[PDB]
Amino acid sequence: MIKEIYLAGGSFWGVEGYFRQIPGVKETDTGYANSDHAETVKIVYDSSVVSLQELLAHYFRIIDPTSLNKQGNDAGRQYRTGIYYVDDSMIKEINSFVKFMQKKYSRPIVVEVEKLKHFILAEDYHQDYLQKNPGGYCHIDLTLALKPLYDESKFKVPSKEELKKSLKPIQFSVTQEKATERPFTSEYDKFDAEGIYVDITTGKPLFSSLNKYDAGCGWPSFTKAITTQALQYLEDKSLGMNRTEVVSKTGGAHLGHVFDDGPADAGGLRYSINGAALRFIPYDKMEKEGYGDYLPYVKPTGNF
Amino acid sequence: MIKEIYLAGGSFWGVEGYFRQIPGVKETDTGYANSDHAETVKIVYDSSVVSLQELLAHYFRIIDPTSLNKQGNDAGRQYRTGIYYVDDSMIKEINSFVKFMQKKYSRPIVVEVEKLKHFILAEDYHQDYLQKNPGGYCHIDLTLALKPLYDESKFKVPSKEELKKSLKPIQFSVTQEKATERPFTSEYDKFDAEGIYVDITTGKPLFSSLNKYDAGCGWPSFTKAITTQALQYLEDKSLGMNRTEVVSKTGGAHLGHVFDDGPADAGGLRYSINGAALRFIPYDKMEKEGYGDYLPYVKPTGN
Repeated sequence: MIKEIYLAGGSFWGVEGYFRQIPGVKETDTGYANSDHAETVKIVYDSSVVSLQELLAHYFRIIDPTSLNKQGNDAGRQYRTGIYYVDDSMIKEINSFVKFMQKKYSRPIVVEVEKLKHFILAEDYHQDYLQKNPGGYCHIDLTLALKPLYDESKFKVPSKEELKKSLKPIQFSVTQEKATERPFTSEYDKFDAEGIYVDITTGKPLFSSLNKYDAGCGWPSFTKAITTQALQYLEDKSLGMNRTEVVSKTGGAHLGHVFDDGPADAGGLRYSINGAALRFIPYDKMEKEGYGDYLPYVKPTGNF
Repeated sequence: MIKEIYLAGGSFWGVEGYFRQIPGVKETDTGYANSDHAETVKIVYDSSVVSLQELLAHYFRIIDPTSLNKQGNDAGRQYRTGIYYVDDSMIKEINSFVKFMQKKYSRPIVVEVEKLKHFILAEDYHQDYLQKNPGGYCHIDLTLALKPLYDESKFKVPSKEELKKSLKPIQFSVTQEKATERPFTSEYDKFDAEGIYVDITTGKPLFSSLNKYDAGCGWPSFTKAITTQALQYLEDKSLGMNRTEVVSKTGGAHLGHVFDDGPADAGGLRYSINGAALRFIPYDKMEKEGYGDYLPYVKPTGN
């Protein structure tokens, strides 16, 4: 579904410049929200591509959530940090994520969470400012939007030969030879436990149990990727058809195919992925195995 | 807020060609919805500009809601009429509007209302087909999108001199001389009855009571126009400020100004309109006075 969220993180020039580079974002607008108005960027996005969880993850990545009325050298009430909603269904998701982020800070997070009550659209001069004036001021490092959102230092790919002895034949065949496991053979087919599905070759998270559903086609099926940085798409005319191949962006390993016959309310996308290409990690064991940053993708309104 | 609705009304080439011309529509996509799929167009729109009511009004305008599995010369299950939702909050509005339209047809309406279950995006060939291929087939008259949605024959404009005898001085001043009534002086300021507000010079509907709220600035305030065909906007550098002037599209009469400090949940627009420029018509008398087509704009549910 198309959704919208309002984020105030300092000078909206950099904030818009960052989020405009993120997949799933369909429209950005700079303005003044909630006199002493905060500089805010309106974010219109497709939840089937990028989740609210990832958007808030990006948001906290480019701000100091412990700083009051000041981001970088820009000080004042117009630079206060805040997350403003127009959709009341987002309230528990937003609150849970802030509580989630608090666990990473000794100092109390001062990002305000309020219902958007006014949003005054800025002049065309301020709209796509850094696009019109590339030499413009920008505290945020815009190149970060094209860089990993999470620590991927541990998700490096082994060579061809390590994988051949480490993986089972079906695992190597699927990931390294674009093979396809036979339907209903994977343990992850009829499976609904809470947790994340990880790249069996690199350990990088690819899918969440929250997006998993029964397509009845015999393969693990998902409505979306866990992040916008997980997958890459390739034209595939194999077997005399026209299909899109799904591959790990980091790994490069073959995962499966993505179709357009998924549940329409979830975006209409069906990610058909071989179970052999995935390693399931239970929610309870996620934090201990180093996947603490991916908890909100499993439980958007989870207890933190 | 940005919202989306799915409409199946025959060959999606014409359906998309029509709705792409309607203000508030931000994105259109042709595809196959709910094997036996119906030809459907995905409509992404801004509810602050165009309401679901107007969109459904346009939809019924370009289709035969009594015809089963056939629109024009296109026959088959892929041409069946239907309205598909992904937002459950729209269900009662859609159902109410279909019941509303039934009163205009002797034969039963066969347009199906279902929750969207699948939507398969059509190839780029079928996307903006009539835009790429202007000689393409199209049952719908696309010029209708640039023509009045409702009968505007009774909304004729008098010349200045008739209005000079018909209107009160303050009504003439506001509408014909761009004057501004003093704050809190209009009866429509503190006013909350259900109905529509029409152009005092033409009788054409401009605003709905459902979109009315108290801005506390002393003037009748609205979050949006009743239709996309009601208002026209003009740059106004009056009084050394930067403002947008609101004028009747049909009349041309001055109504007021539109600001961006409105309630954000309603779209963030504040339409500040002089009460002197408006004539209020109660919901109970709307149908009797010939405004039966504008009922869903007041009461989206219940019809």
